[PDB]
Amino acid sequence: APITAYAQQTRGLLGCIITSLTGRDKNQVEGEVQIVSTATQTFLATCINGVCWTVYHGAGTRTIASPKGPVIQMYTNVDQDLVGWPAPQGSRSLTPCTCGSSDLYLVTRHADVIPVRRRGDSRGSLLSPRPISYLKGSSGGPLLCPAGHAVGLFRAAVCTRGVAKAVDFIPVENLETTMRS
Amino acid sequence: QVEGEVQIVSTATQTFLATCINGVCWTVYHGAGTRTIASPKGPVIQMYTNVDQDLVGWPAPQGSRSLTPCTCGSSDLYLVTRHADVIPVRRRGDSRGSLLSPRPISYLKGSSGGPLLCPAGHAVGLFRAAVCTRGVAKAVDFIPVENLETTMRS
Amino acid sequence: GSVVIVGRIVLSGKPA
Amino acid sequence: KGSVVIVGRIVLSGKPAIIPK
Ligand SMILES: [Zn+2]
Ligand SMILES: [Zn+2]
Repeated sequence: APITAYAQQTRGLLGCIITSLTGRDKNQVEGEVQIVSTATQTFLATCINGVCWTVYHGAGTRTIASPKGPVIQMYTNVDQDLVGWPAPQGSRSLTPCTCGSSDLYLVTRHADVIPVRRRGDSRGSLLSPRPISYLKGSSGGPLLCPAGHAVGLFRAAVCTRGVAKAVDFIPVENLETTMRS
Repeated sequence: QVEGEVQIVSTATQTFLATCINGVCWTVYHGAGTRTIASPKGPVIQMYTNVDQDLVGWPAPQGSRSLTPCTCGSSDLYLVTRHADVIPVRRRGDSRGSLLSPRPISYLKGSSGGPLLCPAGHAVGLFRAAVCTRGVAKAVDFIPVENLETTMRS
Repeated sequence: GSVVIVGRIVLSGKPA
Repeated sequence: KGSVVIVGRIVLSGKPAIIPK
């Protein structure tokens, strides 16, 4: 079966700020990818193997709001640009890619999926380039293999005059390495 | 209101599928013929009619959403039927694919006009016809999305 | 006679 | 600093479906 995705908004600007300060979030959680926000920015967090992972450049050192109050990070790695929290109750986890494939599929915050060719263990190129603004807010989102398993997390676009030609990602192996230290 | 990319569609005599791609609602000429499509404001005229490719197009209706065309080059495809079943087919030529796993003919009936999807969920072609051996479909004809793209541009 | 739309399919399975 | 807050979600596990009338 093919990779298809939908986005749902669960919370507006004002509710997000309030929840940010109290750290207490009563909403029901569903899905594999969470749309995530701070005061300055919005990005993605991907659940893999029971852990909810995102980019350090987004979450910094922060807790995540949960039904029990704020939750502290389980993993933190400034160098790989990674953070992880326990996956929220109700989320569903992806599992790492174990096929060896180099045809990847990036899932953006608007729930579009875009083909990428793996070009090395941390880079891939867009088979069909898009303006950088199509990728804004997609940091921490998943790169998928054809069977829908996780190959990596989107980190940054590689672009040229505002057009994304390629993407840097954190390989799923860096996740295991972060978990070990 | 959630939108659909595929519409289930009917005439007096049959029922089949249409698929929205690039703002156009596309289906098979052998089903729609030269007909208009219904709307709350009255019938709407075909934007495109191409008897050779077996292709017709109308402006996309209210309640719909466009599928984006495939641009990876994959030959693992997925056919979506009128019951929302999905059946894997392997691409064999540019108009042709084989089901990984053959099905009775009735399983595919009423699905012409539906999409064939690449692994990314993008449109590779429109299901044209089942390729049948004694009531078992084991292959499919389809209209490659390039034809749709050409028909528009021309 | 026109073609009429009798139903819709959402490829992602997005609920109402 | 404030907590990170879930403001939405993306669901990969849904399959094609007929939209209920
Ligand atoms: Zn894999
Ligand atoms: Zn494709």
